[PDB]
Amino acid sequence: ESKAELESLAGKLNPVIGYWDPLNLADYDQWSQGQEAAIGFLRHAEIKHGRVAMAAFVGYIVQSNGICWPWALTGGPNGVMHSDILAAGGPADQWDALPTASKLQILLFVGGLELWSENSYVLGLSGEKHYMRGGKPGFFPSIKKGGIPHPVPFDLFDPFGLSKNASPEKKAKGLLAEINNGRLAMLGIMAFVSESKVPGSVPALAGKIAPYSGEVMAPFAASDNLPFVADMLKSPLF
Amino acid sequence: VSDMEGTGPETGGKVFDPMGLSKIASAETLAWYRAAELKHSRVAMAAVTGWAWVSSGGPLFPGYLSVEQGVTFESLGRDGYAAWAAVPEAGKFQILGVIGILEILSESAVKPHYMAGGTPGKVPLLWDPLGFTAKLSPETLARKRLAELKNGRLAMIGVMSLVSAHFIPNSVPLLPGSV
Amino acid sequence: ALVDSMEGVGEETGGQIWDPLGISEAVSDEAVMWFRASELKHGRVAMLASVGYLVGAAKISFPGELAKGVTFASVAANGPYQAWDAVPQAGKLQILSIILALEWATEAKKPHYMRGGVPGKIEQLPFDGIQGLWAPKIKFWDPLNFTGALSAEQKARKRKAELKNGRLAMIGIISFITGHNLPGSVPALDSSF
Amino acid sequence: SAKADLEAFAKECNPVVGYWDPLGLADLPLWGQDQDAVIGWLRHSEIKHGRIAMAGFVGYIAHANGFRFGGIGPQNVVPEGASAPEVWDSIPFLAKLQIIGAIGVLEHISEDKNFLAADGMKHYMRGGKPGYFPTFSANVHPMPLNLFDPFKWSKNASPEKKAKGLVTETNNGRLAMLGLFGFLSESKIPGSVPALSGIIPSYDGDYMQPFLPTGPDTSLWTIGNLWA
Ligand SMILES: CC(=O)O[C@H]1CC(C)(C)C(=C=C/C(C)=C/C=C/C(C)=C/C=C/C=C(C)/C=C/C=C(\C)C(=O)C[C@@]23O[C@]2(C)C[C@@H](O)CC3(C)C)[C@](C)(O)C1
Ligand code: KC2
Ligand code: KC2
Ligand code: KC2
Ligand code: KC2
Repeated sequence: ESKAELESLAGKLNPVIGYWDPLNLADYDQWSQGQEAAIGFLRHAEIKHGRVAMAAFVGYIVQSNGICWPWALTGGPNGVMHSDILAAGGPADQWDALPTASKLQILLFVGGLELWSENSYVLGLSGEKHYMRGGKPGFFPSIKKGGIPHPVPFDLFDPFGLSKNASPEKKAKGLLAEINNGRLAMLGIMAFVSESKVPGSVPALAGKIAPYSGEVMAPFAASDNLPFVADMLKSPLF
Repeated sequence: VSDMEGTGPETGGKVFDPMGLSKIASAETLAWYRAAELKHSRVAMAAVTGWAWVSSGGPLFPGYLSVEQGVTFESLGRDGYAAWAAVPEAGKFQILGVIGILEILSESAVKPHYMAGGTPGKVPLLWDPLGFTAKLSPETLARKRLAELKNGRLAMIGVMSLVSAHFIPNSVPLLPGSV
Repeated sequence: ALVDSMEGVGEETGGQIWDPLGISEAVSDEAVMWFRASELKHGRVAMLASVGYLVGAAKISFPGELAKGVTFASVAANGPYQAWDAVPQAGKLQILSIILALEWATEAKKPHYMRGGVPGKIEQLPFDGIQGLWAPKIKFWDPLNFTGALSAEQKARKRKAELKNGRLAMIGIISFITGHNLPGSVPALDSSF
Repeated sequence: SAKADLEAFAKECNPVVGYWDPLGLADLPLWGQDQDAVIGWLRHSEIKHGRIAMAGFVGYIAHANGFRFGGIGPQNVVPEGASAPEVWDSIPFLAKLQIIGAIGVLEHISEDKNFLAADGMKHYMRGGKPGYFPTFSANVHPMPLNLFDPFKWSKNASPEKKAKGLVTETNNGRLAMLGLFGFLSESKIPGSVPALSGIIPSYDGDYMQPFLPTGPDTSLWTIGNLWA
């Protein structure tokens, strides 16, 4: 995009404010590929943080209320039940109590999705380009059209085609709602985690978020026997 | 000096010469400066790589160093200075003498001399016996020469950090006090 | 100058004659022919000696006896340096006599090298043309004619290689002997040789 | 250009990735030969490594799980329940020597000008098809079957189908390389391939030394064992 279009989108997201860049991060040229590339990267970062944050907000609400799945997570005569992962503690403790294979495969599945989004050939095959090259800032390409060898049932966005045949006006309105909901949901999820780590940080939630001891920004806990994990966790931090 | 290579985005496209040593440098003096820089950079790259491999824990040379006199590659130890102290004086003299022969061949054999209008750092034998950097175009070759200069400048600072950690103990962080 | 028209010039000294002291510049051309002949003879003798000294240092010897009482292994036992002393006298005399025959026959060729002939080109059949003397025509160099398969440029390159290897062996054999004499003078030689 | 052919071939292997040469080995002039010869060598090496890796993967499943012929043979000396690392170690020294020697003879036939010229083909580094094993039409004794397609099931296959087959060969060979060395790595650096943890047993010894341990020196010939 350009700064003018970014200002217009800000006006459409909140006409009272309009553009709000106190740091002038849009003019901050990072990656040395022009203001258009920088604004594209920032827009994608906002959209992706928002998507992950709203998803994690719903996940935190669902997991913190004792709504584990009925089926099991590990397989064998001694397998970690999802109920055991629930009983591990609060949601962050559930993640830390996951098996190492579960953690690795979750994060690597997400990584596969991320590189799939970042590749320009698949984006061009699905239409549009990389978000730093004029494409739509936040747009996951089609795992079907990319040409993976086996035919996948569904794409990641809109698997059942419910937003299909949407009005273009509804599409723009939906993207505005996506950005704003993500903007608020980032604060929501970080407020949950901040209440978990520092009690009383978010005054409204008092006694309603379980405590947590380990670092939340540490995907692998002490149970994860992998290279350097224990040495990394040896020294803690606020 | 502005048209001598080695400048990059790290300086900002300009020459890094605050003390003004380039002002008092002629063409021959500038060629000498570049030749010394290239030699020191290459030596420091080799020295850092060797010291890091030896001290880090990499698989060092199998077998004996001296069958008679009973000195072994494993027995020499992983401290760099202690290893260079315990290696035989014959071996030290041999390394130094071969390096000296190569230095004198670099000085004399390359007849268009880097001081007398030649390319600094053009040691003819000791480069690319397998011909890897033979088909590279001038642009990528200049890029790689700048890479040589940058990497080796970093290597010089690295090896001086190593010897500072060995001499002035607890001097550099990320170097255990012994060495 | 005759010094400007030889094969010994090599890139190791640039594309230029290696005469630091001007010895070739302070002499007439005849001495330059003598110099080239002696240089090549020295180089070839030196590489023969160098490979022989390495073989002696490795304690490698033929299966058999160098005389009726001594064994090849026995005379090689002490080492390459004392091996020549331990060789029997008659064998030393025979080596010296055959070398005398070689360096007399090669000298007695009338094109020569000092007086209008190629220096270093030993006549391939030294003992031919000698009246009342017979030899089996085993030509001294290339008895089985390897260099015939080469072109002129190939053998010119190999003559340059000959000069280089001969000079290197000139250094090497004296390195061996000096290392034996002064211990540690040439650190690459173990106490075995 | 050979690099242009390798460019297209990479797109066929995976159009999402395309060419992936972070080391520029195609550009490097190995042995001083030109880019065409170097790329021919690299493609031959890729296809051969892949072929041997897939054969090795199926051999791993056959041996470690237990799949042996019946009768007198090298099979009779390997201990029962022996893992895939130990079956090679347990077959006789002469069995190892003759297996490697037969493989060497096959490769000598592969790179020989004789068979390649009898088939109207050239060496892969000199304008030939990388990874093509010639028929034994120049071997001295007329040989019944050839290595590739011995029953000649692919006598009439389209050139497009053969090209797609070579594209499948390269990818499957690379993947089989990864899996076979996963099996190898799990036995010497445990917890390196997460899925194989607990499946592949540990092995003490040098894999890459072919003749260590030297193995039994038995004499399995029965009818006419005069050489013992
Ligand atoms: C906070 C603090 O205090 O931190 C401390 C800790 C820390 C950071 C560790 C420190 C340090 C030391 C450091 C960082 C030292 C750095 C050393 C460095 C940078 C060392 C380079 C070696 C390069 C070599 C040998 C390359 C050879 C390369 C070769 C032979 C080639 O190029 C060949 C070739 O490529 C060509 C040209 C053509 C291509 O076709 C490919 C081929 C292969 C044919 C300090 C200073 O103490 C500070
Ligand atoms: C992020 C999403 C995700 C994807 C896209 C994905 C895909 C595939 C595919 C296809 C490509 C296969 C073939 C496959 C196979 C197995 N998965 Mg897997 N998986 C994902 C997630 C998890 C989690 C969280 C766990 C898990 C597991 C297992 C076990 C072993 C179970 C056992 O222990 O009995 C097996 C055999 C559990 C485990 O323990 O893995 C070691 C476990 O907790 N997976 N998984
Ligand atoms: C955690 C995941 C996640 C959440 C929770 C979430 C929520 C919301 C909300 C609720 C607040 C609204 C209202 C909304 C609306 C739209 N989303 Mg959206 N979304 C998520 C993920 C993705 C991805 C991956 C894509 C995507 C898209 C679109 C488009 C398409 C417009 C078009 O077709 O032009 C519209 C209208 C796709 C696209 O192309 O966006 C440019 C696309 O790739 N979304 N999205
Ligand atoms: C290249 C040089 C060379 C040539 C061309 C050459 C030619 C001939 C010919 C033909 C023309 C005959 C017929 C002949 C005969 C004998 N040679 Mg003789 N020889 C050469 C070299 C040596 C050396 C180094 C030794 C030696 C010896 C003997 C002995 C042993 C006697 C014994 O058993 O004691 C006998 C009988 C050894 C020796 O003198 O032993 C005391 C001994 O060490 N030769 N030798
Ligand atoms: C153990 C080894 C081995 C394995 C595991 C293996 C697997 C596969 C797979 C399965 C993933 C496919 C799909 C496939 C396909 C083709 N193979 Mg291959 N192959 C092996 C060995 C050989 C040999 C020795 C030759 C050969 C060839 C061809 C040709 C070319 C046909 C033509 O163009 O005439 C095609 C299409 C011949 C050739 O010329 O290759 C350049 C040839 O000589 N293969 N091959």
